[PDB]
Amino acid sequence: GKIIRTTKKVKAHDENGEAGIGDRVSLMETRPLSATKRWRLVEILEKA
Amino acid sequence: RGRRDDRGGRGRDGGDKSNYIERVVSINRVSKVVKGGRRFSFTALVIVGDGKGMVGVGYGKAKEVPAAIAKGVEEARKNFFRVPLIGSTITHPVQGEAAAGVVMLRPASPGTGVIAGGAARAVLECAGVHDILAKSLGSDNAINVVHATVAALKLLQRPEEVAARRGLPIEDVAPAGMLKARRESEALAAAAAREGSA
Amino acid sequence: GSVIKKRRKRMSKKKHRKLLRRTRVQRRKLGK
Amino acid sequence: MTDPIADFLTRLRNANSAYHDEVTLPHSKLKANIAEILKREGYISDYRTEDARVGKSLVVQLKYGPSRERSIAGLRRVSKPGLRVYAKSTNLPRVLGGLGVAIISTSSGLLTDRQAARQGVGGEVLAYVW
Amino acid sequence: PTIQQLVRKGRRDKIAKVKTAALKGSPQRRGVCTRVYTTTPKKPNSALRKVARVKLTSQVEVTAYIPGEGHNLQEHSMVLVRGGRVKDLPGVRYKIIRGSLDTQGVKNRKQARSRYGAKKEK
RNA sequence: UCGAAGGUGGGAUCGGCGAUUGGGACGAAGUCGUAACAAGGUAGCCGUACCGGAAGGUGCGGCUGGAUCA
RNA sequence: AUCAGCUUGUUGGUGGGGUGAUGGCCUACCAAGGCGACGACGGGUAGCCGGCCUGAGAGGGUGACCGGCCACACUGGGACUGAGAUACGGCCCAGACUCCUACGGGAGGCAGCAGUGGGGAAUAUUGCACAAUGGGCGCAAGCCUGAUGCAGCGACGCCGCGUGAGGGAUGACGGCCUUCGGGUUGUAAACCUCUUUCAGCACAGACGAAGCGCAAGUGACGGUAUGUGCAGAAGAAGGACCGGCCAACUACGUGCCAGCAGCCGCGGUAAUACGUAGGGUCCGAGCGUUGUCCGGAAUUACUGGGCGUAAAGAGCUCGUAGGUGGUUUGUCGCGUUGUUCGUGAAAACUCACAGCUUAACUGUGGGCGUGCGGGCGAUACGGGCAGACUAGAGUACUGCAGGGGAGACUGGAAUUCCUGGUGUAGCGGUGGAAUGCGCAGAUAUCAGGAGGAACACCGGUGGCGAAGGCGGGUCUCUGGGCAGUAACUGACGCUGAGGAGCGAAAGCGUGGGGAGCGAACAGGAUUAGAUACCCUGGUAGUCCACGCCGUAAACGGUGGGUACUAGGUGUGGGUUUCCUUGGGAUCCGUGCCGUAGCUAACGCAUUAAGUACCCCGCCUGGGGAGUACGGCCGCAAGG
Repeated sequence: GKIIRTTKKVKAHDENGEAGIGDRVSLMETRPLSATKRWRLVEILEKA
Repeated sequence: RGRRDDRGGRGRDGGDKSNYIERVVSINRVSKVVKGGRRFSFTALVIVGDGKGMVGVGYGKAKEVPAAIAKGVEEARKNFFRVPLIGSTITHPVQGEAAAGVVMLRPASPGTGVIAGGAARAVLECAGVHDILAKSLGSDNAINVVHATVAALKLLQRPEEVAARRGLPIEDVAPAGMLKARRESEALAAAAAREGSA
Repeated sequence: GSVIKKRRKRMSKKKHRKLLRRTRVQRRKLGK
Repeated sequence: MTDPIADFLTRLRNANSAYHDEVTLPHSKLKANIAEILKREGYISDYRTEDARVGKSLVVQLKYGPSRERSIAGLRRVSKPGLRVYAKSTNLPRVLGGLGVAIISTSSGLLTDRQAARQGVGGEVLAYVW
Repeated sequence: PTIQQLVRKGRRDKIAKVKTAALKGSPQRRGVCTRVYTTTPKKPNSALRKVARVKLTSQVEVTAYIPGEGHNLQEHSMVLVRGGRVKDLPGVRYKIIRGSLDTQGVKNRKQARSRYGAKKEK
């Protein structure tokens, strides 16, 4: 019953390089764009 | 405990009032080393009670077995103990502990039967219960499970007592199914009681 | 508690120490 | 200081076990709601909130019987940090066959088990007292 | 204990504790018997116990006990060894079936009758 | 171009057997002593070092799970 | 993790290529990442699931039948054909094997249904039909179908029925006990009526087919099921157990034998425990044994355990990830919760009902499907974000106590040796002695000198340090604690897997030093014998400098933090109100006694082993064994 905090190192696709390290980005599932790049991000919220 | 069936032309067997229910749980000869050998004595853990739900616990020490049983009868006679019920059940799930004796005494729907091990089965078969559901956790003994069961029955209380402690009008203390069981058990008390008057 | 447990344990320990005295040499060379 | 409410109910078990007349506490919102529930079920007599060193304080007088005997026959924190126990509506866990009560902090505030049953909402437990 | 310590690692059962190493999880194994010598038990129980060590088909070397009054089996008999327990001789935990492939049932056995393999009187 | 099997090569790793040898468990009963339990006849035990046919003995520091009370 | 790093089409980009389709799927170039203590890469085992078994449930075990997916078809590669391919009864190649050959070369592939050999404790007939249902081709008739439908075989399982019923004695024959009266078998039997299911022999004989068919017929099962008849108690009971748990006891026979036993344990000439008999008990076409699993086992404890002494608190700290978080306003709706939609195939499971003479069995209708996804709602609590606060935490200021640590310089008493006096035959040692030092001038005493180590008294249940540990003095450098004010910061806290550091004594390396004590080592004595105690001598060591090592009864046998819970009396540090040093109150420390509560007991008891919360360590019967194997650290001993 312990509410475990778990992490998930997904991989994601920026065409325009809008995100940087530390950001609060969104995600959305896509077609398999390469070998485990299955997410693209729209409407990045906060930059660093 | 042998050779009890007997017919005597003497004064009296002194059979009289208080035909209670009496159960002898265990007897283990207790030895004591003294200079030049062993002195054997006897311990009888005596349960007495009536089918209302009053229980005794007696502990007899004597160097004869019916003497120890009779002393346990007189000691539980000296020390009775009131157990509160609902119908012929128990009120609510308890756990009793006598220093290693754990016993869980949980109620059940009627018809189920007294399900307990032999010491707790003795203390509950003498008492006024017919359908509860217990278990003896730990200590694997007779004396500690009898005494733990009686401590467990000391952790019992009436629904009404709880209402009184909190200054609340019942209804407001119980839930409703158990109040309906109060109506059922007092109703059969009325039926067998008014059949008892005629 | 009792000292008997302690002494059984220590008997084992002693015996082992001796066994490493006598095999000291042998373990070095058979190992090397 | 790791759990606030465990120190609250802990102080009520100690002050209840040692025959005390009142008890003093650091006032907070959740302790005020629990004190209001134990008011409304009659396990404690009444509480008053003082101003003190820096903050407000909670002074609870405990309700005793016809002699020195106690109304709160126990406390037990169940929704403790580390195993916070959650409860759907099917079962607001019944306590002591129903004779005890279960302080359950649903989305409507803080309720008891019975109020969580009739009003049709669950979502926590907290400590349950008998 | 401190439930996150059980989320990390903890609370596994101990060990399967397998009773018999005959093999395969098989109830009885036929076997070639060798050297049927008779032994001496522990100190409160003094007698001569009629054991025979048997090479089970399962390639292992065990030592089984022969229950009953006497043994028809000599060297190189095909005895059908089941698993049992004899406390009394240390290391012998298998019992040879009496009334089997080679070793005949116990003769004039009239009361025990399923063990010891005695067929019914005509 | 790729490519299964085959060949050569030097390794990983899991085992089986091995003369001889170390210890271990059980046996009754044998030999040798008597280390421990009573201040067990030098209080015992821990660590470590050294020595001794064996239990063990001694040193250095520690400990009461030590005793009687100068 | 006794497997910690692996990866170079490997990670991403662009241009091509390929595909039914996205894509390092592929390729050329460019960039250099990516994955890992939420266990990467390796090793071991394993088809997965609806389910089944067990269980109060939570869970544990399992994946047989039936059903759903997956993988393979002698071993290993490959494509082709096609809407679609692991292509079981296709192709091509290479292997291993079986077989035919006129020696040139061919042929095979039961993990389809039967069946044979082998392996094994063990698992069935080389059956009959496409009548029914499914499938294929065909306009249809129809043809094919070892799918299926049925039959055979095995008490292999589950359920039902039978082996008779009613009468029948102060209780026969026989048996075995006996207190020699009798008692049991036993209303049981013989006998006397009665009834015959099921097997037996007769004659009749299905439903499954609102089917197919343009033919007139058609049921494999089948002359089966099932009816109605006939004869007559007529053909039909066994297995385990009777010391204790655990329903059920007596005699005879062997008397530590032969044997028994699930554990405890029974056998040494009076066994209710061995073997046989009577008798009883429990089951019954079965009843015992062995194996495998769940249960009881709260005995891996989420529900539901523990750690002073029973197994169990790392020697002690600091700190990375992690876990956990005081007061209060707002916002988000990730946790939580409410509701509705979708879904969780069928079967099973549970409830009701219907069908088969009943039941097992089968069917119909609910529930179950404890879950997951979508929409809408709630905002107490947890969390996120944005803020605010001063009680926790830390800092400043004023003091105060202290064998806290390191370096340097120095002090005296005592022991030993040295030189010189004075001076003689013993000194030393012991339970009692003897080796020993002496008579060459010892021990004794006086004066002087060397040198080393340890610090009498103060000094103890006392101080300080995280723990080891720390006491001659002084000086120099430095660490922590406590109180008071509240000036500042504003939750910066707690714990801490791995990790680094400190860590008595003994021991180790290199170089010094070496008075006393002193393992080993001698002699003496004691003793049966001392490789021991006791005595005389005595080397490494003990000391210092620089490093190793990492262990202890490193013990309060008690991990760290926090809040609370009657007191009484000592002593250590400091603030203040009152008498005026005495008491009071307060914060921090350390002891002795004591309630409540707790504990198996002893004990603990505001310095908890009490009441609760947070994090870590650790335990799962005793030996084997803190040992082997492997790795890591170490100069080695070893850890």
